[PDB]
Amino acid sequence: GIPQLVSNISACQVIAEAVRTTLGPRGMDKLIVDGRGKATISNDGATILKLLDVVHPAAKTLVDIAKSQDAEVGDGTTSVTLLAAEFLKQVKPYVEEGLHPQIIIRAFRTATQLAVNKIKEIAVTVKKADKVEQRKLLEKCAMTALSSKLISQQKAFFAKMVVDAVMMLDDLLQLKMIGIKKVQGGALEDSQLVAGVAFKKTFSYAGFEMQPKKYHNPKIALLNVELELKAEKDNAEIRVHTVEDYQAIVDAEWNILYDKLEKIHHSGAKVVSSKLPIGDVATQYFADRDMFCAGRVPEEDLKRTMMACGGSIQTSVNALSADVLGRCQVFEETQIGGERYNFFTGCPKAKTCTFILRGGAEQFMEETERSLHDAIMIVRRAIKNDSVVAGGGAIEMELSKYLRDYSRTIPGKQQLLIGAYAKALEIIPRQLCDNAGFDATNILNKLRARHAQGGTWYGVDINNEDIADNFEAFVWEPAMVRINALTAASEAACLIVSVDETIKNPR
Amino acid sequence: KSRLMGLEALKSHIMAAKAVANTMRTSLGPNGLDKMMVDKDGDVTVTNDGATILSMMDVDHQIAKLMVELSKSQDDEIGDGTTGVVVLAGALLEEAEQLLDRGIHPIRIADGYEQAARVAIEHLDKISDSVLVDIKDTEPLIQTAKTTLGSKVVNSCHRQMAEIAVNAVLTVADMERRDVDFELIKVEGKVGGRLEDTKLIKGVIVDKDFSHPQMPKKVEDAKIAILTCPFEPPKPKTKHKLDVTSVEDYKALQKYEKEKFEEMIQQIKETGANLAICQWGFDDEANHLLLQNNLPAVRWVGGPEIELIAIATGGRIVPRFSELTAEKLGFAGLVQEISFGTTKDKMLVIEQCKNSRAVTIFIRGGNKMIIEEAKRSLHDALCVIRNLIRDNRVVYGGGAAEISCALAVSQEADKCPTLEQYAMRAFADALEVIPMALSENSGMNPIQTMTEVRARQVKEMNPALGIDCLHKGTNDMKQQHVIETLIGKKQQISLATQMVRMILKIDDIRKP
Amino acid sequence: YQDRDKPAQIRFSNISAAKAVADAIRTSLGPKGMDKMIQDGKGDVTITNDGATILKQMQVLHPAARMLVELSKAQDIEAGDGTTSVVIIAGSLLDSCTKLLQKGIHPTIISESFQKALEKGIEILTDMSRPVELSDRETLLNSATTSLNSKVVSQYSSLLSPMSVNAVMKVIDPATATSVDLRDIKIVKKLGGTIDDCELVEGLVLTQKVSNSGITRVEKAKIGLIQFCLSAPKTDMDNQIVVSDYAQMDRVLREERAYILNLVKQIKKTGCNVLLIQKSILRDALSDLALHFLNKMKIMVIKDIEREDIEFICKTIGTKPVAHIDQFTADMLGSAELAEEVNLNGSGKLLKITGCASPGKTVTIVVRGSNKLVIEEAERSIHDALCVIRCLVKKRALIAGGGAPEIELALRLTEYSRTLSGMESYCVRAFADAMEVIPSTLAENAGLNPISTVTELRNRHAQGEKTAGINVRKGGISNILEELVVQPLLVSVSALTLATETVRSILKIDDVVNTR
Repeated sequence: GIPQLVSNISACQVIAEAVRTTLGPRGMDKLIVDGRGKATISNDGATILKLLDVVHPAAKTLVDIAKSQDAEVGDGTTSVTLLAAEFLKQVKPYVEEGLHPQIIIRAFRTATQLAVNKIKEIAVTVKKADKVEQRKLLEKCAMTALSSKLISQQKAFFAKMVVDAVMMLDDLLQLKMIGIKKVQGGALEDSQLVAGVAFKKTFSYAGFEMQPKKYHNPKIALLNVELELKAEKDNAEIRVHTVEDYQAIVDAEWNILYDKLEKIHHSGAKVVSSKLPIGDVATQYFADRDMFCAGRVPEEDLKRTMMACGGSIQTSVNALSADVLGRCQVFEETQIGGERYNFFTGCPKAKTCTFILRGGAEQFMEETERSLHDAIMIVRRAIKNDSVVAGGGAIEMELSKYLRDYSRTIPGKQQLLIGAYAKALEIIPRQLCDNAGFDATNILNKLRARHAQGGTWYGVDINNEDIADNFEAFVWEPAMVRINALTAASEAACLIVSVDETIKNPR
Repeated sequence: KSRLMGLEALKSHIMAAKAVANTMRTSLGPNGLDKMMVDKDGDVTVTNDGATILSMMDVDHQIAKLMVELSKSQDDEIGDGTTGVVVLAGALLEEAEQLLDRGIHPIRIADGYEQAARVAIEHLDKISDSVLVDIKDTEPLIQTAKTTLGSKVVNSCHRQMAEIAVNAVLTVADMERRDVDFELIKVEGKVGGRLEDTKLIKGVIVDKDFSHPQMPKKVEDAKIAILTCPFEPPKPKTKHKLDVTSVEDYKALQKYEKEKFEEMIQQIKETGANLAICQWGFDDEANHLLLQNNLPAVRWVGGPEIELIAIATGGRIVPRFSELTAEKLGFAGLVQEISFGTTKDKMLVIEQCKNSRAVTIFIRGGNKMIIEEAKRSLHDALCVIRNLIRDNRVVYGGGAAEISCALAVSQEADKCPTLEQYAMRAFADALEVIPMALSENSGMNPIQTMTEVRARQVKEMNPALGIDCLHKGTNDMKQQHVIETLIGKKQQISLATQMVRMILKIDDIRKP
Repeated sequence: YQDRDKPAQIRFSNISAAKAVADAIRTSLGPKGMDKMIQDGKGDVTITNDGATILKQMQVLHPAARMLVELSKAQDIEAGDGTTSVVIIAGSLLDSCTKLLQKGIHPTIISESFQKALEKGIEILTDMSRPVELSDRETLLNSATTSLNSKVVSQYSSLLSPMSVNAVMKVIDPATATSVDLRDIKIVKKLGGTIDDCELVEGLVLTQKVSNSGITRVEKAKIGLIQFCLSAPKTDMDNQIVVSDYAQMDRVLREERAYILNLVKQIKKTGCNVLLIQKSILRDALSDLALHFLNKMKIMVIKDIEREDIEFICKTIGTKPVAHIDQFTADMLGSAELAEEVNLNGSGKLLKITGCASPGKTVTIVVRGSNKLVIEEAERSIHDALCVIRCLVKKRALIAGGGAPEIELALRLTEYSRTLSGMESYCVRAFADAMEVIPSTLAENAGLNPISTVTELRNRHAQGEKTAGINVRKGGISNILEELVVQPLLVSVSALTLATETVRSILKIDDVVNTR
């Protein structure tokens, strides 16, 4: 009855406590080690709960809600977790005071719809506001994500690369399609942008002075054959006593590799790619017939090529034909930092691309790897929904005044419950104050009073310890995704408060 | 499962790292106390290497495991000052423990250390000094690295190894490019010889000899045939396992030999090949026929070693005798043999007779552990020459620049009105612990020795002076010519701060 | 190191013992500081914010911590203000010395480095301070009343403040005499009236009465202090009075008057017309028979005077004590132009004896009032304001309040350590970091963040001056020179002198052993 609910209030808070310091771009990291002893360190809240594997029953309720927030959005699942826990925290003293739990479900269901009516009424459409080209607006919203970082001096260069990566793709946008490579050496402004698929190309075997790097419409072959001479896959050794038999044995070792190689020429492959390495003996046969050979391709890069060229990856060589051979328009090789890089540009299905960073350290590319995933989604959700609201916990402060002022006119038990729903929304900006090292006392006390004075978009400035209009600063977040999160948190809490007794089959 | 939050979680991680700090606080510098390490096989090694300590330190605490990954990239990035990053990484948390009691969040300390690290890097570029500016020579380049090899067992021939290190780096990389590739230098070893018998080959070298002692000791022809079997009655590659059926088949194999010893040897001249590097050795009848035609060869060459010959020579492997041709022949300037007096080595020394992009430093020595100390001292010496060509500007090592970085940071603290100023003051006092430990390892007062230099850089003169760690004449190590690289002095304060920010951003560790 | 003999472990017990006393009173710093509870074993509970009463009610036992109690008692006579700040400075220095002892530094080397820091510290405060005109009573009036406005009695601070300036000015010359003694300032109080009536009497005012003397007024009186009691014969050894009949009983009643009148007549020869009797409850200080004979010789009866007031009267008219009548002479007399009792409605039974006309510089401020706390709390404001006026006589310089000079001390001493050699650098840098607790403590007490207030004020001093400080009135960083909240320099000088030397004293202790 009553005590089983209090056990579920605290059983969910420890889950929120596991990802409490991850809210915001500048959140804290954790260290979760699996059974094999592998180290996994990430600030993403969804990845923490995936590996914890909490066996508690009331804890798995929020895990199922977070997975739905990740499947649809892929970001912001922590905000669903901390808010779902705070709805249980503020109602904790009211549960033990004799109030029924079902009455609370009517309050959250009442305040949740009241938030959607206020969010849609306050969100502002931004398509061509202020007479500005959208390339500048997408650059303005993107550069603010890169400020206060190691690349703050040359952020304008990197800010222009993201708008070029999205416009090169079709109307369907996807964050996984745009791959990011890391290459150590060089300055920050020397970072290149590839519209097609590319790989590191660690192939350093023979095949020099031939294998032209230009092609009109080459047939990209995707194989998994190790064409090395002394390969672990192809070999021939027959132990006998006859001497004349050994000449046929050494000839059979070269025929296994060579007979399989003739299938590559008869199939029509112009640019032959293979995951396993290719020996210097096989590269010469490609060089004699004027064929391009480049192996040591990762398996992940070929999956981006399979979506780009439109072919298929075959393990066997006998099945190589025109069915799996893709096509492209511009296939050329570059010299980024002196290292070789092959890439296919202008494919029919060019839905993916590649982006190579540069710098004199391995860690400067790590922080850049994280910031780019945040700038792409802003451009992805800005064109998807022109009606958006201010970021930095600004939308959470609007509902605190509206729902509270609305609760002051709703007599009955729904008052303190919808009123407590207002104070429960203060957990989002309070964590941005703590997860950034700022004083949450001065900010929330100065931020909440700004709205009564006339504030409507003021929020927590993650850069400086002060308040700022996040809408004017182009720190925007979607209005509908905020509604999908509040509806997810309200459904997450209402399922817990709806439970009053735990039943377990004895096993 | 583990669960710990709040300040007690931060302080538990500080002491978890301080345990490794005080462990490596004594093996710092030339007077660093050695460390006895017991391997899993029962062996016992003694050394003061910073990279070897963390490799064998099997500490189960997860905070200590982060410091092991710090040493991975630091070997190729710095190499020499491996012990200096941990004392600095540990000293920062020791003073930061005072900041956590003051009521500061760890991330603001992570921000303040990155703020002070820039005040340190910019100060290092001010006091640097070019050496090889627009001068292509090895006279000042060999002498600078000659002093760095004194803290190892190669002190008896530290002058010989310094010339080999400079001749090898200048080969695989050009001074005009300022891009020194260390992957083009391979390090081998062999039990026997001395430190002075270390050779430098611009090409490939293996511990293999020719198939007959009367072969030509000099092969000036660019004809190297890489085969998988020798020019004789062939045999398999893994195991022969000979078994005759009966006496009738026994006399027939002798007839097979007379045809094959005549068929394969004459085939070497038709393709213009002279040197036939093969996998297995030759028979006594094969070597007698090659002496008539002056055709060298090598016996019992390994599998993966033959692949390396084709990389330096650019040739191809000829797996069968049917496709013998001139295209699959190797390229080289001169292939010779080097016999070290009475020690019957007879090595295969392949060279290109020009400035190639592939060198091999074959270290010798009468003991395996002595050569083990020359490998790390040579590999650390490559990092000295790597940064010098990439940055001729260098600063004074031996604890000279660490005090200079503490003053510029303390001088810049009064002009930084923010909560990170306490971190700037703590980052200043933490930089002084690297030289303060050298004063303790030298057996002197760590406090009396530290402040006497700080007054010299202010009251006596503005340039920076070093601490007399090796019990030399006096301070001002510039006179002693003890100078480390500038990229290392910047990378030491970078990876050390970057590791502290990685720890301060962690507040809980959980494992099932 | 092996270190079998552990005298350094004895020093940590001396640090942690003294560290606990400072940490206890750490939160009661400043006007906005927290209050502390003091419960007696009998159950008497009282809560107050006075920094001096907290330590006296601790009953300290450890020897290292017992020195901090006398340290506060030293600041009372020298400075008389800021007693709470002295123990935090001393307590914080030991916390920093523990970091130095862990590095392997001897205590004596730390002690000598602090002397160079103390000497350099006084000059940092002396040059930056604001010299003032000591002869200008207006400057002493403004700085004295503004300090009381933040105290308990702030409505009467505008009236009691000039009483201290005119009283100090009456006994101390303007900018000529540097020695100032507060023992020449008597503050008498009685029931009835208000604080608004303040009578600055140049003579002496006693809380006694003239009864049963029927004179009550002596013109041209020669006041002579006699400690000997005039009563019947009282011999400690075994004695007995010879009484034969009822007539012999009458002989003793008459002869007892002969023993008294012979001593009374001995005094009148020297012209002594007023007497003073020390307070003594052990035996008869004065008999009923002596009250009448002194009326025949016209001498006023004055008794029940505590020893603390005799020193005030000794310097008022130049009197001396006489322990025996046979040694009484005209040399140990005084001088008085007029002597009588002035019993007003609110002034109470007060013996107004004016007209010293002798070597002495003494005054008396008569403060009336109805309630106890009205007259009691007003007396503290006089002593609290007298000390600041006394502090400015020795040190004619003013400095900002709210921990402003402490940050200027820590900012410049950090750069001073950069120009030193030996083990003086870390000791001076540790001496400066220990001073950052006073502003961080006031920052916490004012509701602000402890570190953000002191961190930004250091840069405000590096770029500007020490004018910026912590304002407890408005609760934030503000130009305190605009707030007009000042404090004398001698409070900070003595707070740094007595505190650092006590730290050096404890650092000179390697072991303690109990004797018998």
